[PDB]
Amino acid sequence: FVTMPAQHQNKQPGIESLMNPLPQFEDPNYKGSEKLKGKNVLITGGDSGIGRAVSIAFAKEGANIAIAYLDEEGDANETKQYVEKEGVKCVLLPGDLSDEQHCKDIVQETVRQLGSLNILVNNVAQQYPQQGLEYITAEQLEKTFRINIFSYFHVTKAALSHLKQGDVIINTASIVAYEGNETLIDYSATKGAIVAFTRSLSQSLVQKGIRVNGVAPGPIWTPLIPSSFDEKKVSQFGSNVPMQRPGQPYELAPAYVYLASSDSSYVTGQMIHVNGGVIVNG
Amino acid sequence: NFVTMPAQHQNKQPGIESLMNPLPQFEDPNYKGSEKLKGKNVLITGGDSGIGRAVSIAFAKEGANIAIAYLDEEGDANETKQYVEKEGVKCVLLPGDLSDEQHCKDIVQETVRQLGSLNILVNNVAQQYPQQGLEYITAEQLEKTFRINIFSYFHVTKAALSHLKQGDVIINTASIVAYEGNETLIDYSATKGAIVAFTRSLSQSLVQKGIRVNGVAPGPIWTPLIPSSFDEKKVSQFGSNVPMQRPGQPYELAPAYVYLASSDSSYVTGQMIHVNGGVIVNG
Amino acid sequence: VTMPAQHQNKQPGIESLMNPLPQFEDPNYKGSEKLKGKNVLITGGDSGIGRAVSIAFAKEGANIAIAYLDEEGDANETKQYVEKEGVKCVLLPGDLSDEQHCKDIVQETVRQLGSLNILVNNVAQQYPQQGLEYITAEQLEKTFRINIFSYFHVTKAALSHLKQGDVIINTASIVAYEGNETLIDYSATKGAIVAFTRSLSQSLVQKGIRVNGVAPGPIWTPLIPSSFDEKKVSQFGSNVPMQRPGQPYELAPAYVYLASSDSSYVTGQMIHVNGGVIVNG
Amino acid sequence: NFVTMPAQHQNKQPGIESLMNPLPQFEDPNYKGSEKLKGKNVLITGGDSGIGRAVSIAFAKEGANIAIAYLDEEGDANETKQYVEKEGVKCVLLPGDLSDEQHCKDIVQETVRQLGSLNILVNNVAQQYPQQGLEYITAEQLEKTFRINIFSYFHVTKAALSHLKQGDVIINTASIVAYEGNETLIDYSATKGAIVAFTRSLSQSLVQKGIRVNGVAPGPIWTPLIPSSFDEKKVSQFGSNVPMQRPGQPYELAPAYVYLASSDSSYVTGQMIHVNGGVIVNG
Ligand SMILES: CC(=O)Cc1cc[n+]([C@@H]2O[C@H](COP(=O)([O-])OP(=O)(O)OC[C@H]3O[C@@H](n4cnc5c(N)ncnc54)[C@H](O)[C@@H]3O)[C@@H](O)[C@H]2O)cc1C(N)=O
Ligand SMILES: CC(=O)Cc1cc[n+]([C@@H]2O[C@H](COP(=O)([O-])OP(=O)(O)OC[C@H]3O[C@@H](n4cnc5c(N)ncnc54)[C@H](O)[C@@H]3O)[C@@H](O)[C@H]2O)cc1C(N)=O
Ligand SMILES: CC(=O)Cc1cc[n+]([C@@H]2O[C@H](COP(=O)([O-])OP(=O)(O)OC[C@H]3O[C@@H](n4cnc5c(N)ncnc54)[C@H](O)[C@@H]3O)[C@@H](O)[C@H]2O)cc1C(N)=O
Ligand SMILES: CC(=O)Cc1cc[n+]([C@@H]2O[C@H](COP(=O)([O-])OP(=O)(O)OC[C@H]3O[C@@H](n4cnc5c(N)ncnc54)[C@H](O)[C@@H]3O)[C@@H](O)[C@H]2O)cc1C(N)=O
Ligand SMILES: C[As](C)(=O)[O-]
Ligand SMILES: C[As](C)(=O)[O-]
Ligand SMILES: C[As](C)(=O)[O-]
Ligand SMILES: C[As](C)(=O)[O-]
Ligand SMILES: C[As](C)(=O)[O-]
Ligand SMILES: [Cl-]
Ligand SMILES: [Mg+2]
Ligand SMILES: [Mg+2]
Ligand SMILES: [Mg+2]
Ligand SMILES: [Mg+2]
Repeated sequence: FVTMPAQHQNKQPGIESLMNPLPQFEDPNYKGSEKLKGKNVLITGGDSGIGRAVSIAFAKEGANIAIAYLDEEGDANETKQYVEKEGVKCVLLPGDLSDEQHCKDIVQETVRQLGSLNILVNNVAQQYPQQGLEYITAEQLEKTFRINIFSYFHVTKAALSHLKQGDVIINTASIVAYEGNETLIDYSATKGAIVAFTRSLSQSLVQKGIRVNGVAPGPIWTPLIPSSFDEKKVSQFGSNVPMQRPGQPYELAPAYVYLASSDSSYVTGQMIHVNGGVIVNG
Repeated sequence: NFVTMPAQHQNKQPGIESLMNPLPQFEDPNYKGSEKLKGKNVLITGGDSGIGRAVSIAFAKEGANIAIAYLDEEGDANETKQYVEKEGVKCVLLPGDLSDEQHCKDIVQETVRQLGSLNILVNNVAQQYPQQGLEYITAEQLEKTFRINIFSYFHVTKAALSHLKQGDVIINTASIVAYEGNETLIDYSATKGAIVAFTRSLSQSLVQKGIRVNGVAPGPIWTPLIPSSFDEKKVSQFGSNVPMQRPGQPYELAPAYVYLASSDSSYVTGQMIHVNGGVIVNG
Repeated sequence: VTMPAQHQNKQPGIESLMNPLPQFEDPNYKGSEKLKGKNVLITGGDSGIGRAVSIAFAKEGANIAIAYLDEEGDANETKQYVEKEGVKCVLLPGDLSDEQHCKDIVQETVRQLGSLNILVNNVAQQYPQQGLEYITAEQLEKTFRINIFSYFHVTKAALSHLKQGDVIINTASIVAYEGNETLIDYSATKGAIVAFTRSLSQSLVQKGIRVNGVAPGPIWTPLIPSSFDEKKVSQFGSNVPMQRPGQPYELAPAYVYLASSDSSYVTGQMIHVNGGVIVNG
Repeated sequence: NFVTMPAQHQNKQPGIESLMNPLPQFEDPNYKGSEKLKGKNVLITGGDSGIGRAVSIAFAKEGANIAIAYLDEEGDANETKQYVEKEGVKCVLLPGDLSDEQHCKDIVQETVRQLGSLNILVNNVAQQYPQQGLEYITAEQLEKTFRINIFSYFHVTKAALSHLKQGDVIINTASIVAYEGNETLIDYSATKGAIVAFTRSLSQSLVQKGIRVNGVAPGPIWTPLIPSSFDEKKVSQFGSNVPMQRPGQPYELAPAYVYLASSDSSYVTGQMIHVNGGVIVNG
């Protein structure tokens, strides 16, 4: 079943401005209510897709946003203009998070520019579909882990110096961690690592008053998709879930708002499943 | 195990909130509504106290009209009504026994008569009778527990279906005990496991009609259910075993329900939101 | 099309009427005295999964008391396979939706076998509906009474007789984990069983009694043509990654594992035997 | 918490089993084999001690020839070879470092060369380095922990694929910590979560080739990994926290692996067997 136009992109991270149709990253009807007023946020991969929607929604809730991303300057710039439109501060932090030192630098830079750090959203990811395990090279395996899970370790480790009672960490996992994906074996393994990391870290930081939770999206129309899958696969993206459609990035943002604010003060170690109705024994 | 609350007990269940010390915090003063549920017509079973009270009030702050079903706690229901009506929305009180199938049908009929329609159903009524082991659960207790905890959810929802359309929503209150078990509430836990599966199954049934079905699994929350079911000693240490080392307050549950009841969760169905102080449940 | 299109106008179904006959026994299954001299009570042990379990348990040396509703022909056949193994077999017909009969099958099991070591709660009925609005109160209560209340009553009666080293196994279902839109009440009963297994495990762990469950996926049994329509029956089990329904004999080793001392460090768990459906297990 | 074992600790990791008091029990003398692995050749990583030794021996009793890959615990490996061959099967020892990709490939090649074929792969190697928090986990430790705990499972399995056919089987040792989390083993836990997802995805990838892929999730088992990774008092209380109030013995894990390795589990793929002393994990 065809859900989107057939399309593919040469390189990854994907570029949102090349997508047809453009992901819906903002809900026009969304009304902010100061849920994150004055909070300082760092978001990895906040330039496009889900991260773009989360940055914009956080801004509408009064948060100042530092956005880390690889090199998609056009996308990062567009996200920044939407964020600043809400009258909050926005800081752009380009660079390769597969490098430990850079993971430390983005936290240091966030604190320098915003004054402090309250909420960290680990959201960066890359994915390289392959027809079977025999087609996953050592080079691809390690690249996939270094960006998808090691960056979450290093960035969070560096943020711990700055987080205090009342602060929050949110990790973007994926439905593939729960359900498996035969063409994304290494990627699913990194998302499964993120789930266990979220559980373990929540127990580690609970007595420090820092909450740790995750969001597990299903198929969401974002740049990650046409940049990883073939056209035919892209054209059918989202037809498999019970709502029979891919999710739009704005549909993920309120889950992050919920987890980031005092609204979830009694929530830690959990996962919010936003996936069109796929039952995962959640 | 350690003290979290004052030793207290109520000799009748459903419990009366006005008799609690400290009174549960059912409202967050800092909560700012933003029309998330503007003009929506809601039916909440057990919306007179505890979590249901906090949900009724938060929904009112979001602009929803609220029909509250409850057994017989008029004092608690009238108090809840005062807070709902403070928000300028309509509140309808529906007392009566939801262990009676006909009464489950009547509350839906009455909600539609008074509010004009029904958009969001929150199944939330429950009773619990702790026992030291299975051998202390009579057939009478087993049946009573299931009739109110899960059969009412079936009967009320069933009646609600002819009134729900595309964009409507159902939320079911389950419990952490469905996921983690509780050796002293074996029948009760079984009812909560039934709700979890009911939620999963009904979500798949209604997805093509555009009706979402989700749940909330609370951990230990300070509500009338606690002193009315547990003994004084266990009450005094309630919530001490969870990683945050305190029971939750009812106002801490309301936002999960708001999320699930509004367009904010448009891509969410068949799911459970665990609000339990940090207990990992492989969620 | 996985199976021949068929339907039975009565439930519980009769295995002897099915085409093909489910494979309830594995020719190569070799016993190794895993349950030698153990006294077992299995509810719904006359056919389908229950019959496979009775036979495998007999091959492991256990004496089997089989409770079933009224399928004398199916119960008699199961009894012949059990007795072929040189162990004792007791047939206990009757309706387990009645509390007193649940107590009676336990008493009768202890009378005939001398004691009770392993209880397998496995009885079930299912009535598919196109929606919730087609489930009567009669169907709802009957489904719960047999599917979960019998599990409470039989198990409760068994507690006087179980000691350190004894075991309880509850048959749940994949539907408790994944949901089933056509079986909403049945699914709720199976979710009840999962929580019941979890809670009871923690209640009995200090008494040395283990409690675990099995969650089968689509299994070719008399429950299938007796409940589902003929074109659903013909497509049965095509929805799982193994693209076939399971045979009852494929369920039996999971029960052997959970019943014997091979699972001495396992309580409160579920073994998922479902053709590869991932359930976040 | 309370004392379950003697206070003890070992200088290096991987640990040495012959140093432990009491010696783990790796065999159940009452366990009788019944040819459940008739004519099969197995490769077990980490099969020299702890759970891996218990599995090696049980597999031998079921009729399997066993190739055991391990790091450098020659004493433990040789003792294990002795137990295996005593059951009337062949045993091949494959020492070396599985954090190296090429070595992962070589152990598979050597197994086929010496045994003739490969039918069952059991990925079971691990290392763990407890730390009081995330700030105490260096990049060096993070990468080392991943390279051996999960990348080795990728490389060994990948190399094994050209040798596996319909009816063959993969089993991956995960851990309760992927489900419950562990605050002193944040990196280890993450490798275990990766194993759970690897198992799920790989089961779906190989199901049409007729190869099943499942996992075992142990709870606290008395093995050389414990005294070599934890401090003395921690070791002394090992297992006190699960409902059975004791750690498991390695022989208590073997039958789960036998179940998954044999045609007894022909209708099982993509699953986990939780052998943990009663910890509820929403399984
Ligand atoms: C993919 C899948 O299974 C389904 C679903 C689950 C989880 N994910 C998660 O959402 C998150 C990303 O969201 P997205 O889908 O909105 O795509 P996106 O491409 O808009 O955002 C991912 C970002 O990661 C950043 N990034 C990648 N490599 C980097 C590097 N080396 N250094 C610094 N930054 C780097 C990029 O800047 C990029 O914008 C990821 O954690 C991803 O796994 C998305 C989907 C989906 N879009 O369908
Ligand atoms: C018990 C447990 O696992 C802990 C936790 C999880 C879930 N629960 C769930 O929260 C919901 C109940 O809320 P609560 O804790 O706010 O207590 P509550 O007593 O304030 O609300 C329950 C309501 O059930 C209604 N009710 C009971 N019997 C009735 C009947 N025969 N007819 C009509 N109405 C009847 C009463 O009107 C009562 O107000 C239930 O679904 C309960 O299982 C609460 C807690 C907790 N308070 O700690
Ligand atoms: C059905 C489903 O969702 C998938 C799957 C999961 C679990 N189940 C479970 O397997 C178990 C055994 O069923 P089966 O499939 O082997 O079918 P079966 O009909 O052979 O066994 C069920 C038995 O329940 C007994 N029974 C029914 N009502 C009774 C009563 N009132 N009093 C005493 N006994 C009564 C009957 O004696 C009958 O033999 C049940 O717990 C069932 O829920 C089976 C399947 C399947 N057959 O595909
Ligand atoms: C720690 C924990 O979560 C609890 C529990 C769950 C899972 N684990 C799992 O069980 C397996 C470990 O077995 P064990 O507890 O029997 O410990 P063990 O030390 O007896 O076996 C682990 C083996 O890993 C091998 N190994 C380590 N590094 C290697 C390398 N670089 N190259 C080649 N081989 C290497 C060693 O040869 C060693 O014998 C692991 O997969 C581990 O994650 C054990 C326990 C436990 N023993 O309590
Ligand atoms: C053939 As290769 C580079 O995946 O080992
Ligand atoms: C610490 As609080 C205000 O969430 O009870
Ligand atoms: C009649 As109406 C707007 O509640 O669906
Ligand atoms: C002894 As009785 C009434 O719980 O069956
Ligand atoms: C403080 As460090 C060198 O372990 O990242
Ligand atoms: Cl097999
Ligand atoms: Mg981008
Ligand atoms: Mg009340
Ligand atoms: Mg029958
Ligand atoms: Mg060793």
